[PDB]
Amino acid sequence: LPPAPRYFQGENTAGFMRPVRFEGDITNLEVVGEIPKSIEGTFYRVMPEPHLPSFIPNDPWFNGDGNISGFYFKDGHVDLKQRYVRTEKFVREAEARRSLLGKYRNRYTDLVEFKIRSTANTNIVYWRGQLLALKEDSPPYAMDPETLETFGVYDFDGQLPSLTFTAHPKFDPVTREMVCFGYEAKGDGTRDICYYSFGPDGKIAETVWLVSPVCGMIHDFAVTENFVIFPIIPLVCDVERMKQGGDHWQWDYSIPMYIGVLPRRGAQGSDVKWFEAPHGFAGHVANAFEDDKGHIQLQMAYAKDNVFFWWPDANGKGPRPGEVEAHFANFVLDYQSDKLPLAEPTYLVDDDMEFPRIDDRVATRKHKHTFFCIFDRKPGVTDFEFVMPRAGGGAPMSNGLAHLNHETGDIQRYLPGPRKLTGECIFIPRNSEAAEGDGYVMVLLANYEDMCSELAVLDTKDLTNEVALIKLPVRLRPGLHGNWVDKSDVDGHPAPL
Amino acid sequence: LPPAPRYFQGENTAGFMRPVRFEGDITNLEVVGEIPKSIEGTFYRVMPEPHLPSFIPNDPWFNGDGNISGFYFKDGHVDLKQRYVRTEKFVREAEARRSLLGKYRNRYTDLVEFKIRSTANTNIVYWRGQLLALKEDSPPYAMDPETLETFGVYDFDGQLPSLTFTAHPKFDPVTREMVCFGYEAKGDGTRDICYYSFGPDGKIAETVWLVSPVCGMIHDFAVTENFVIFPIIPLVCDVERMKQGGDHWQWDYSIPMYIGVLPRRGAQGSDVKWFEAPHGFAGHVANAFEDDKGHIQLQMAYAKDNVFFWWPDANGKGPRPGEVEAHFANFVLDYQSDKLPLAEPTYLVDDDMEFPRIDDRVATRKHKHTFFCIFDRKPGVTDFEFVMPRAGGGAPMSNGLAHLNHETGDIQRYLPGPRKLTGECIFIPRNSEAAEGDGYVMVLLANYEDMCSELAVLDTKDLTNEVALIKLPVRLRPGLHGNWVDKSDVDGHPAPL
Ligand SMILES: [Cl-]
Ligand SMILES: [Cl-]
Ligand SMILES: [Fe+2]
Ligand SMILES: [Fe+2]
Repeated sequence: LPPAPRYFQGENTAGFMRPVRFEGDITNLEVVGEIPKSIEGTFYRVMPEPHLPSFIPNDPWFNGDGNISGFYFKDGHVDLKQRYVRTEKFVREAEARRSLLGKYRNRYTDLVEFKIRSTANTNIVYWRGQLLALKEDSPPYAMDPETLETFGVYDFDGQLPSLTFTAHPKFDPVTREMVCFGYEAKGDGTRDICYYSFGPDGKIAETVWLVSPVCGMIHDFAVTENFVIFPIIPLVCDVERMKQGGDHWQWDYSIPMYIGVLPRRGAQGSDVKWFEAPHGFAGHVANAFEDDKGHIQLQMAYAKDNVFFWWPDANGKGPRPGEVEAHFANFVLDYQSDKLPLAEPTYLVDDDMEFPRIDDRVATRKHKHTFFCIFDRKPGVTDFEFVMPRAGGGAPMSNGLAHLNHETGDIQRYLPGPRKLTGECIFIPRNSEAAEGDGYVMVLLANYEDMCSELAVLDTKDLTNEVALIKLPVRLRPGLHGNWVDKSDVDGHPAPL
Repeated sequence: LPPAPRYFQGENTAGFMRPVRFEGDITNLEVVGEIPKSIEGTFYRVMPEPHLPSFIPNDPWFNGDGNISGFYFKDGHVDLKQRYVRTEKFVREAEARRSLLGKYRNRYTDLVEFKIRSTANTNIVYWRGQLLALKEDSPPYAMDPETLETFGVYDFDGQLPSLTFTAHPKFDPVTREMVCFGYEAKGDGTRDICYYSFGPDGKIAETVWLVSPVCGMIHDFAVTENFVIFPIIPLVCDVERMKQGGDHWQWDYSIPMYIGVLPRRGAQGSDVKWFEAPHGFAGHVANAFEDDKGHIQLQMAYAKDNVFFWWPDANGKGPRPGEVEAHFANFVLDYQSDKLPLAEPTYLVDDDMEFPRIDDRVATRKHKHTFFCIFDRKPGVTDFEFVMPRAGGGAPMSNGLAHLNHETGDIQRYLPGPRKLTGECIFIPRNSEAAEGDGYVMVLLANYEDMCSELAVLDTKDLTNEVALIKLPVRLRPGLHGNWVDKSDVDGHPAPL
């Protein structure tokens, strides 16, 4: 077997990216300022965090074992519980005390045969009294929201029709449905998309098999009252490349950014229309809705080049680190149209942005508030000379949050400071009566001065001001997605506006 | 109630002294070099680590909640398990989410009435399949060696005769007895010492009540084949001072360092002889033994002034921080003598030293190896300019270990480096055949460059060289005592030489 390193090496595990790999509890976190005493619930987030040094040099950030953080808030007090998802990979590597899973989404490089290759490291959502730890190459792993115990790989009472479950399911606040899909839904390199939904009682509702024009990465999707929308990142899979030890994903400069539209209910696979947006990178969906004329307004991060630059084209052509900006785009789609090519999108702000969140009380409907990460290169905002030598590599950088009011066009920007960066934020309704986008925003900060993490609590009345700064004495490595589960929501999801 | 602060303030909780307060697991610790594959067992250490900010300003380091670290070694792999002792204080404060216990050893300052005031934060020893978490004002807390679960306050099957159990019991390697005492054994300010022992079957053997000439701190003691020896630190307790909110302990410049000698077996309290050593501070006992003439050779750290300078005399007179040195002293005692005053001791090395360990296979008998902490002010050994601003306050500093061979007089010094400090070391016999003092030394390092802890593994054949450096990604706050439990020892203690 290729030897197992006994300590982490390489930029992807240097400085703030160095794995900590702790599981357990820190109760009564230190607080500067005051956590509003009416906040009650849990902020769950997932980070990739390799449990053992990889035998793959410069293993991408997306290949690290999913470690779940819960921040449990009550009466202005907050406790941290932290635990790794017990994936097949985690358990067998813990047993062997060495890495066994090889390259990102390439089973031909594994040192043993895995049934499930999930790192469960992308998103952590609440569904019918369980957490679901998501990774788009796999079914979910079900976990206990209170103890973070892993129950096991989850197949929805044997109803899961797909080998894959997206990291970005949508929760319809009116129907209480979880709207899902998986791509490569029949295995490596398949063009099968399985679109499926679950009613609030846990019974499968929709199941539609459709076919992607290419085997492309469908990381996120969008749901409106009557449609589901599949934006394809022009990263393309060739299993023959994988069998020779090559990358699962390879950029294709020659294809459009496909945007598939399928009727939400009662459709067959052949009903999908593959619209062709100008070539670019499909970033995260803020939200989509039908306007009065029944046109789909799809609002999402959109870049003009390969954000995942470590997977370039067949000739190694691609951007450098920190070169590609993504912009908050509005695409207009008409399912009735037979024109496949789409206009350039309009842009809602100028900021280099990503990780958009809305008030999920209006998910699939007209939203007028978006909270998102921004990366501002304007001199002074980030002390790059101090931060970059401490930052390591492999993870995106965000040096603020912005709140866009879509009606007034007003933008508020939160800047944690010149030696801090942010993760993805969550939005918390002030209470069950609160107006759209009124309440609290929380975001995890990397503090490069202390080499510690902090959890910032902001009031939407003034995003520029920290109401509380929760001071962790450890690092939480830069992570991916997270969700708020309010104690007042019995099913874990907020009530429709 | 006096308000509970929501974050740590004061020098005692700044820099490397900032509480982390994590409980749980970090498995498969990063290793630079190679842990000898034949090492099998667990290094247990305890640190004071306040779980909640004190309402007492500049609460001394000795008043922090005991947090137990276990380093579990097998086949060159090591895992950390970390858990707080569930003392009455820990449990009630966790319930209230605020500090309730007041000043060090002063119940008159507590915000509620405690039955047991233990922080269980001084030593962690193995006895008949349990850990005992020790604090000299209390009975032990019994814990599970594998899970670090707290069973509860331990009374040895109802046999414990004393309110108090020393942090420094001695394990007789020939008789397999645990030799114990407690001072203030009948409550605050009592001069009662209870000397007691347990046979390897768990049955109490000795129980002798005697009387201290003053109510003085008896932190450590010594055991030989035929004697037990009680060195009294000239810190003296007045309950009337405590009732007004004053300190439990106050230096008395006017008394000798009393050294009581009692026959080990069959004695009455009146059989104690209170020898009078020159005024000074009784530091930790390395070991004591009888020579051929049956005279006690007592080897211990000894200073000429108050090491615990934060508890000065009645007029606030005493040393400044970093002023008092302790030296490795040999006192000679003859139980037969009626001369109470004792000569100045001889000194075995010149180093400012403390935390002496021997090969416990010769405990209570002639030893010829001692391992100890040194503090060397020789320019360059510690980069004080870098370390002091990052160190916080309240804890002693050690910038190396020394191995003294008592036969050859050879000293080897381990220097972890200019920006690292050490805790108390443990000694591990190479195997059950190994000569006295032959095997491995482990010591926890504070790395002020990384603000991380490391666990150094040294071979006694060359103490200057790290065979392995285990790299923790978190801080373990400076702690007190620790012990090795070898997997090859059925009762957790090594076999006699
Ligand atoms: Cl589990
Ligand atoms: Cl417990
Ligand atoms: Fe994502
Ligand atoms: Fe001690």
